[PDB]
Amino acid sequence: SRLNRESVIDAALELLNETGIDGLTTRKLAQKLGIEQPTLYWHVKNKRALLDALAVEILARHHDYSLPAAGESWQSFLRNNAMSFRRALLRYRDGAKVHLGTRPDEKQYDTVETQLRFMTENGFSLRDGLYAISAVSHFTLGAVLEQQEHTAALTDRPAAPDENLPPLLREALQIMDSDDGEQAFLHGLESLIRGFEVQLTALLQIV
Amino acid sequence: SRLNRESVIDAALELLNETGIDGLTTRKLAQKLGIEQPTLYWHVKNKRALLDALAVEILARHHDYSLPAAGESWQSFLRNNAMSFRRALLRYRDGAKVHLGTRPDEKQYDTVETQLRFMTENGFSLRDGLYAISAVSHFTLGAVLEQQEHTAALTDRPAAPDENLPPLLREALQIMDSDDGEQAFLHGLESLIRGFEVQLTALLQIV
Ligand SMILES: CN(C)[C@@H]1C(O)=C(C(N)=O)C(=O)[C@@]2(O)C(O)=C3C(=O)c4c(O)ccc(Cl)c4[C@@](C)(O)[C@H]3C[C@@H]12
Ligand SMILES: CN(C)[C@@H]1C(O)=C(C(N)=O)C(=O)[C@@]2(O)C(O)=C3C(=O)c4c(O)ccc(Cl)c4[C@@](C)(O)[C@H]3C[C@@H]12
Ligand SMILES: [Cl-]
Ligand SMILES: [Cl-]
Ligand SMILES: [Cl-]
Ligand SMILES: [Cl-]
Ligand SMILES: [Cl-]
Ligand SMILES: [Cl-]
Ligand code: NI
Ligand code: NI
Repeated sequence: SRLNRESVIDAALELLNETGIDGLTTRKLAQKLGIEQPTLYWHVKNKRALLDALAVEILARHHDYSLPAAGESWQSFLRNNAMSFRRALLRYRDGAKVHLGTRPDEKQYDTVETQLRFMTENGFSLRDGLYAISAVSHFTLGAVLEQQEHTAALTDRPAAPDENLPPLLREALQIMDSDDGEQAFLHGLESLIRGFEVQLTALLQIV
Repeated sequence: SRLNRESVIDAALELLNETGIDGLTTRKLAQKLGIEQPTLYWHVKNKRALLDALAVEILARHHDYSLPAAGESWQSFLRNNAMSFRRALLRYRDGAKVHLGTRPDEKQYDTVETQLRFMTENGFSLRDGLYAISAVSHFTLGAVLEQQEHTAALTDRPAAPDENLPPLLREALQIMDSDDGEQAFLHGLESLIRGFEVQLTALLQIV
């Protein structure tokens, strides 16, 4: 196989879809690529370095809404950015777990600087803007992680007795399982944005 | 060692603090307890069953604010409940990762039924109430997971060059690292609650 960076990342992503993050080993990546391990080591020093790389590439390839359009409202940008982030995390098995614990890579520096600058231009202090942005990121990841781990653990876990369930919980579980979490996610996103908006527009009023 | 359920859970929790969730094996739990594996197997069939159990016990022991006080506002309850959930998740190394993908256990059924009933009593439809509650849970877990995995991965990961950082990102990173994520978390929580409140009070107005 070719072993440029781009090839290795392709094979690692496919492998991730087949095995999830705990099955994503250096030994299995070597087998997928048709090489011995010492050969892989020249290219990929360890699991951490691979995962860091994957975290960036997943967004570089599938996170299309990383920047505000010309004249777009801050509220609209957060909306579009959260939905793009969610789609990119959901594209790969354990995608959100691959993101977790990263911080912006050099390759994302200008992107992430512009996001923060754009909030300050719309009235936010840096710290308030950052808190808004972070809250969107946290909420989005928590929702995707719950969905994805729920899915992967509902194989190991046997049944769920619809018999001794109390009535609202029974109904809540039907609701929750009726889609991919998308509606719950979108409803929450709107709440979060409006909340911010109240905060910003208050200024020094007690609110 | 004694091998009642409570003992096994104690030793598993200590082990979790020492090794994190990926180091929490059946073989190491046997060593900690001074027994052979076949002995442990009689008591604990697999890693999944152990983790499910841990997820419940962590909350049973440290999540004190699971129910509304007498006459407490819905907004106040969500606030107190989110802060209690966060504290309980943060008490153990990888605690939030141990929660992830679970769903309410029989032992929590009445607790979780009362939470949902209490929201419907305050004006929420069941589905709106559930969405609010879920958004709090998701946001809380995302914040705790980012904190905790950031911490555990900032050992494997070498430095972060304060040199070529753009100015707002440099400052945002100083801000973020200034505490445990608590302030960012609390600020976001308030936004989320106010958002809900706008939604509820709108009824059928366009809002
Ligand atoms: C999902 N969205 C809000 C953000 C986004 O669109 C990103 C992107 N590359 O386009 C991010 O890197 C983000 O998805 C992302 O991952 C960010 C993030 O990790 C982060 C951390 O950990 C620490 C400090 C900062 Cl300043 C950031 C931060 C704010 O830049 C966020 C940005 C989000
Ligand atoms: C953090 N807090 C909001 C909740 C809470 O206090 C719980 C608790 N046992 O006291 C939960 O189990 C929760 O922390 C928790 O874990 C819940 C949760 O997993 C969940 C899932 O997965 C599916 C359906 C339902 Cl109806 C629930 C659910 C709403 O009951 C939540 C409740 C939250
Ligand atoms: Cl080739
Ligand atoms: Cl090559
Ligand atoms: Cl500029
Ligand atoms: Cl003993
Ligand atoms: Cl015993
Ligand atoms: Cl009742
Ligand atoms: Ni991130
Ligand atoms: Ni849960």
